[PDB]
Amino acid sequence: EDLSNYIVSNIQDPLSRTKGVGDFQVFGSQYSMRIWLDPAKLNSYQLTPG
Amino acid sequence: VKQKAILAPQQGVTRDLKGQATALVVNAQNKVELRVIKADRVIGDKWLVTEG
Repeated sequence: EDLSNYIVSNIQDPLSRTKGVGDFQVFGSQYSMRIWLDPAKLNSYQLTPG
Repeated sequence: VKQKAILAPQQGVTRDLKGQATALVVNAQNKVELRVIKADRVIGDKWLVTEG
C-alpha cells in the first residue's frame, strides 16, 4: 500500500506531465484516513454512522 | 508509577509515512538504523516509549 501511495503521490504527475504520456493506470491507490467503525460501541453510545 | 521507563527527547523521534513514529538508533558497530516507536504519551518534552 505504501509503495502505491508513494508512486501516486511523488512520481505520478511528474510522470504524467512529460511528453507523450496520454493516459495512466496505477495499481493500488493513495493513502486515505480510513475510519473503521465498530457497531457494538455505536450501539453502546446510542450513535449512528450519520 | 511506571518502573524502569525510558524517555526519548522531543524532536529526536519523528514520524514518517502512515504515522509510525521512528527514531534513528545507532548500532554497536557505529551503524545507524531507524526503529519504530510505540509512543503513547509525552511527559514535559520527552516521549514515553513503551517498547522498540
